[PDB]
Amino acid sequence: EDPQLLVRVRGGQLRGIRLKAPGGPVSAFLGIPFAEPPVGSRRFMPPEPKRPWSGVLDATTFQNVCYQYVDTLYPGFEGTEMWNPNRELSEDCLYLNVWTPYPRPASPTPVLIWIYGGGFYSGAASLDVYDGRFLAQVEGAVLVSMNYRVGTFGFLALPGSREAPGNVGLLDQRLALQWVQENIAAFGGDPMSVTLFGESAGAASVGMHILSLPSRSLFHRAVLQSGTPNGPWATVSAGEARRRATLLARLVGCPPGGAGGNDTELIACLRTRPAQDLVDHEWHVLPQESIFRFSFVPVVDGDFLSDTPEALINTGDFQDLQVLVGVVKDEGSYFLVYGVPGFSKDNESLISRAQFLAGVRIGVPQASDLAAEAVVLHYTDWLHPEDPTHLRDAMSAVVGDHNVVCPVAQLAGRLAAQGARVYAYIFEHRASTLTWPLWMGVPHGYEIEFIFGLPLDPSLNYTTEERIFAQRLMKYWTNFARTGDPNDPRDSKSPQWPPYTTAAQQYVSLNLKPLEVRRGLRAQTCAFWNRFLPKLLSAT
Amino acid sequence: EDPQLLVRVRGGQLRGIRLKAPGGPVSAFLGIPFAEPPVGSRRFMPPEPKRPWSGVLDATTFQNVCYQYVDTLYPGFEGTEMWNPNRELSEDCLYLNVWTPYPRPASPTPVLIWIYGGGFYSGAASLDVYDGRFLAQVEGAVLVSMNYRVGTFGFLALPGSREAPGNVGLLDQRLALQWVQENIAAFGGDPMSVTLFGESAGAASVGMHILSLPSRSLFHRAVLQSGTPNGPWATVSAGEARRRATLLARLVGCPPGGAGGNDTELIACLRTRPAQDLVDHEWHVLPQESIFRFSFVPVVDGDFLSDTPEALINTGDFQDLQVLVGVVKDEGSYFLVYGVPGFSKDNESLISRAQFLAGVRIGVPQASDLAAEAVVLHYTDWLHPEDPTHLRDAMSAVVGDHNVVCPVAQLAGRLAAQGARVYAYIFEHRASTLTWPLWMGVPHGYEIEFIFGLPLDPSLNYTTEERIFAQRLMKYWTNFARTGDPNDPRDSKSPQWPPYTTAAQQYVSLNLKPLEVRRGLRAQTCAFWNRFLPKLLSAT
Ligand SMILES: Nc1c2c(nc3cc(Cl)ccc13)C[C@H]1C=C(CCCCn3cc(CO)nn3)C[C@@H]2C1
Ligand SMILES: Nc1c2c(nc3cc(Cl)ccc13)C[C@H]1C=C(CCCCn3cc(CO)nn3)C[C@@H]2C1
Ligand SMILES: [Cl-]
Ligand SMILES: [Cl-]
Ligand SMILES: [Cl-]
Repeated sequence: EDPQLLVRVRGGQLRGIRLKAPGGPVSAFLGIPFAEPPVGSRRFMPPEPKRPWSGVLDATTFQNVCYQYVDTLYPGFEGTEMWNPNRELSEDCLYLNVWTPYPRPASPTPVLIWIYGGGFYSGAASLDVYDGRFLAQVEGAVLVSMNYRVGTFGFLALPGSREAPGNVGLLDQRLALQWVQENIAAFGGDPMSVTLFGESAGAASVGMHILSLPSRSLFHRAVLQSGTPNGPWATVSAGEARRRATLLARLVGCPPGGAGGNDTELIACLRTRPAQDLVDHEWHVLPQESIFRFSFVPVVDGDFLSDTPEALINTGDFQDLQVLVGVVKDEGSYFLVYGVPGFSKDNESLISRAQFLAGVRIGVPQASDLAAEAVVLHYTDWLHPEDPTHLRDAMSAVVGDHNVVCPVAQLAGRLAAQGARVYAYIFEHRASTLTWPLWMGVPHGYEIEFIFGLPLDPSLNYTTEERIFAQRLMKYWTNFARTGDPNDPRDSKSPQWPPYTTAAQQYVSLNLKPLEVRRGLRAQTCAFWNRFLPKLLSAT
Repeated sequence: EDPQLLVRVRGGQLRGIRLKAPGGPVSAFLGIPFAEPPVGSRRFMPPEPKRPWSGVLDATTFQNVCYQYVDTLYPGFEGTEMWNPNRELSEDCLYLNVWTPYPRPASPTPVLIWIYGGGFYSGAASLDVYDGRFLAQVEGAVLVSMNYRVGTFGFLALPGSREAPGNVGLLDQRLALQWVQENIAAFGGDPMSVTLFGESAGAASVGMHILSLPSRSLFHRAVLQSGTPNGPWATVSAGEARRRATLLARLVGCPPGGAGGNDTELIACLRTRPAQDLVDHEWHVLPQESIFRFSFVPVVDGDFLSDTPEALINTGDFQDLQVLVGVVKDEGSYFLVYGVPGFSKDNESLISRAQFLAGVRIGVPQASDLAAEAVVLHYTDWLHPEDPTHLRDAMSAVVGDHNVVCPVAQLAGRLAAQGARVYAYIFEHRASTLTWPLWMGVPHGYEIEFIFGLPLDPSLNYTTEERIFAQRLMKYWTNFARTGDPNDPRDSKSPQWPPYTTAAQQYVSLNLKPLEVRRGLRAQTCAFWNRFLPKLLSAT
């Protein structure tokens, strides 16, 4: 028995597996359970702390993926399939993962926690691109990641019921976080240096921990990659949530025979439905044809979030908060091929003007005709109104600016203005090994592999500079994790990454070239989306 | 008694005068009556053709200027004073002026008819900048210009009434146009080739002639400099004319003293008022705090204007028409000094953000709160929103774009779409002798002295390049008058001035360098004022 690979946590004993990162060893504790499995009558309920077990629990592989819809967009293609579940689907899925260096470190080392995204309807911590060997090996970090319930299981809500209260997916994350307070010391990590980081819904989730009081004392610093809690997709109102829950139920059994008294009678019936029945109907509840909108997402309940994220980033006190936030170069491109007519990976998607107008209604489902028109106005080249290249790229900026870029800038701006230290970036590097067309640029989420150090592992066939690049990234992230500043703490010329400020609006390019400072993250456009358009949507 | 200075026209005989241009003599016949004096009971009435006279009418000097408001912005300043009346004010003012080569030309010469501007409230054909002797001597042109009634005298309307039908200043112009058909042959001009040109309200009037059938038959080609019949200031509805006319009456004591009367009674009361009382009250009737809005302008009466200029341009057939239109570099600057707080000729006029926002409301008086916010959204630099140099230039562009540039762009595009040959330009040269400050650039009106060839008079102190440049401009205009193309025909390698078309949106810049071809006349911004803002303003 290897004493490194065996740890005791408050619930009992665990056995890790020794892992061979390309520059030496690491200890992995995979599949540690942090909650009672939320099944049977616990479906839709807040998670409960895992009861203590006896014996030695085998922590040597990834546990089940939380039950979820699986995209069938391009069956067979690694571009999409790299993102699909890689373990069996199960409602029994509340498990986290821990990576420490081998051997267990020196003194209390800074802790990174990953929260995966996927529109709150998909994702798994067990994915290749989220493998924490490298950050732990190469930078001596303790890297934690958890599974949390998605779709209906995590976010179906009958607001104000005891029984399907909403936001239980975030409660899952909050429980994994509490577990790190209580247990990470045992692996080397430091409970007083905890940094969150996530991408998409993962970032929106980090956002939400920033915004929810009971979460604040469980972490110190935060990274939001390509996603924010404010913005058009990451929350719904209590009333739209009830509408969606009630309609979902009605379509499966639920309650039986048009009966509408007890919300708990409604939920009891839903708990009798096979998991696949729920997933089978989850898309049917959206209110219009759209993209970048998801059926079951965090709800503004007056509870986990005491007001909307918009209201809560305006009025917050954020003195003691260091944050790092950014976007990739082409946030919008995946979304088009996913759900706007005219866009594919197989041709190169030079659309007509009609397609672009139709695309704007799909990309901006909440828009009235006048709002839709405002959007067309800003994004059209009135000199070349039908240049199919311009149209294609424009349609991509609409979706990416509306959903990601501008809410990131809004977030950066409000946090800076309310006392936070904020660093911002834009990721413009396109991987040599990417298999999506050139027209798609750097799409949503293809910075993850470089933050995670995957271009290390040389059997992946990442170029030599991609490798150096990855190491820079890993430095910035872990630097930020340690200090609240991604800059090298004594570095002779690099240069600096300055804080983002409302006054100067500085943010850095992240590519193969050295760090370049820029000013105004799509400033004119974000003024359109963040100040003007809301005024025009309401009143219209 | 030169047989060259003596002429018989339908009404009788006239004697003109031999004048020295720089390059040789010209013949001028100034002060020719083309209508019966519109005084006494003829105030506000359509003009009547001048009755035949006997003897030789002395046509050797300019006649009285139509009654009008005299501007007092900078008393004693040359820059403002070159525009003011230079003969006595009088209601007896319907006179025209002809300039031809001396001796009178041997072949029928293309005729150029100039219509001055002045916001429909000021102007005279006798200003030094409207002197036809250069075009006559250098290009062999027959140049005509008329006085037409301005302000209340020309545009006070009780629409539907007999005694004040409206548009009577347009009718003054039309009668001068008829007089040209009937009589120009006697001076050597060709009535089969008549080109109208005008600036500002002069240009708006030219466009109104294009759009009114009884005017169309009297001319062949038109030139519009910095004004258009469509747009926010050139016309008013019948309702608003009636409300302004009735208010003016009330202010000068016309019910008399009691109620609101017949139209007949109100007009007869107005006719008893001295001219200066009417001039004195004409600004009193404007509805809002504004710039670039005038009290008494052409009314949409369903007679002269059978529908709005906007409607008429969207639906006419303009196949037989050639038009040359364009703008100066800084259309709005003068208006800022006239009426927007923060702007002055005596300093650089750097303004604060609050001033820019107040300015937008003055410059776009019809705008609702949200419409004004759209303007501010468009023109703010969101990276440097308080930059005072930027704000000052923005404030100028808002006013220039809204009132002149964009309405010009709309006319050029509608006319080209409906089959007109169109040429468009931007005049970018700042007179070496200009006395307005640098920040004002090339203001409204300041291309006129170049078109009319004033730089050819070496006592005015323009540079040599200015003289070369005036020569070029005169050729373009007279080439256009002769053929409907401003290009030099027996020539090549100039460059060419291509027609403005809706696909390519080509226009040229006119300055000391050779013609540069540019594409899209403020395209992004004009799509804003011309397509989006009306929808927003009507939805709001
Ligand atoms: N599956 C992907 C993910 C990511 N990026 C991908 C990029 C490409 Cl080119 C292809 C697939 C991707 C990043 C993370 C975010 C998601 C959410 C994907 C949402 C797709 N979607 C569904 C809808 C509903 O109409 N709208 N958009 C899912 C996952 C994690
Ligand atoms: N008097 C001027 C004219 C011209 N350009 C001038 C430029 C400068 Cl910088 C100074 C005076 C100018 C060109 C022609 C047009 C006019 C109309 C002036 C309208 C001013 N105004 C008054 C109002 C009332 O709010 N709004 N704008 C008047 C006249 C002919
Ligand atoms: Cl830059
Ligand atoms: Cl003289
Ligand atoms: Cl004089």
